[PDB]
Amino acid sequence: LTRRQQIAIGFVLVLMMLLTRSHHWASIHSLPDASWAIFFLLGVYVRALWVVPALIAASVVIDYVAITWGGVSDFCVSPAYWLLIPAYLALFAGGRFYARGHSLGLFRLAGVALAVVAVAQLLTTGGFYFYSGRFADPTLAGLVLRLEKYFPPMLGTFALYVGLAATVHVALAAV
Ligand code: B12
Ligand SMILES: CCCCCCCCCO[C@@H]1O[C@H](CO)[C@@H](O)[C@H](O)[C@H]1O
Ligand SMILES: CCCCCCCCCO[C@@H]1O[C@H](CO)[C@@H](O)[C@H](O)[C@H]1O
Ligand SMILES: CCCCCCCCCO[C@@H]1O[C@H](CO)[C@@H](O)[C@H](O)[C@H]1O
Ligand SMILES: CCCCCCCCCO[C@@H]1O[C@H](CO)[C@@H](O)[C@H](O)[C@H]1O
Ligand SMILES: CCCCCCCCCO[C@@H]1O[C@H](CO)[C@@H](O)[C@H](O)[C@H]1O
Repeated sequence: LTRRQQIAIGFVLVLMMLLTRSHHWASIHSLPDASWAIFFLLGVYVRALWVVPALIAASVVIDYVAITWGGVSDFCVSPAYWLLIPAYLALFAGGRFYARGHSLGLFRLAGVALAVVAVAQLLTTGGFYFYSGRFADPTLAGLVLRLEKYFPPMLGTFALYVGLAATVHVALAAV
């Protein structure tokens, strides 16, 4: 890939974040947050390590703007916010791990996705419940009710985007 193709890819990833990080799952009007799939897909495909911290930086300034200027609720922003970072890293590591084996991969992909997203969900949903300070008496039961509610739609968002990456790749492979 030329420098130009790299810049193009870079901008399309930042733009995707820009356009989707205000929706955790799909609505009639809007695309859901591509962020979790992106970090996973960076794990799968992109060797350069520096891209991950760069794309984290982008996510953070995007959230700040969305809320400061874009009129988006700041409900979700709290001391627990930084727990996004280990979730992003877990997803990236997930994609690295999936690429290591099977260097056919599909039923293996599903199992890897479910596990790696579950780690991200614990860190984020669990981080928020336990450390946002918006919950006076957080319990294990309470944690699990919330994982049960949020995991399916956020997993579906992830599978939407990773699904498409897969079908793009298999296509391009033929081509
Ligand atoms: C709603 C929401 C939003 C809304 C804004 C808030 C709002 N509109 O109230 C939107 C979509 C705008 C939003 C945006 C963001 N969000 Co938000 N958001 C959520 C969500 C889905 C719920 C908030 C919540 O927990 N409220 C607290 C109460 C109301 O809900 P609860 O604790 O679960 O309890 C109630 C429900 O379970 C309800 N209930 C029980 N059963 C049932 C059944 C039904 C049918 C219903 C409807 C309700 C219901 O009753 C309970 C009352 O005790 C959570 C999901 C999650 N927790 O994983 C993320 C979450 C809080 N958001 C998060 C983040 C980070 C963001 C962003 C800052 C960036 C991002 N995309 O990651 C952006 C904003 C910046 C930007 N735009 O660029 C993270 C926080 C991560 C962390 N702290 O480490 C979370 C935890 C998502 C995640 N798993 O990553 N978000
Ligand atoms: C939003 C704008 C996007 C900017 C993208 C252009 C810069 C690309 C840098 O190249 C990357 O540098 C790695 C460093 O380790 C190398 O391994 C490898 O050459 C490549 O992956
Ligand atoms: C959302 C992240 C998107 C990044 C896509 C650009 C990186 C290009 C990937 O190059 C190589 O391509 C082969 C087939 O495409 C892969 O098998 C290989 O593992 C990968 O390293
Ligand atoms: C701010 C985020 C920037 C993200 C931009 C990612 C650019 C893609 C990385 O470069 C390319 O990666 C392929 C797989 O590693 C290599 O096949 C190719 O030779 C290399 O040039
Ligand atoms: C059930 C999921 C558990 C997640 C593991 C908790 C990590 C350590 C707890 O410290 C947390 O560290 C974050 C950054 O270091 C801060 O954002 C947060 O305020 C702080 O309390
Ligand atoms: C039966 C398997 C063992 C469950 C693990 C023990 C922790 C407490 C369980 O939390 C509860 O789990 C229910 C399903 O088990 C959910 O429907 C409910 O919303 C949730 O709050």
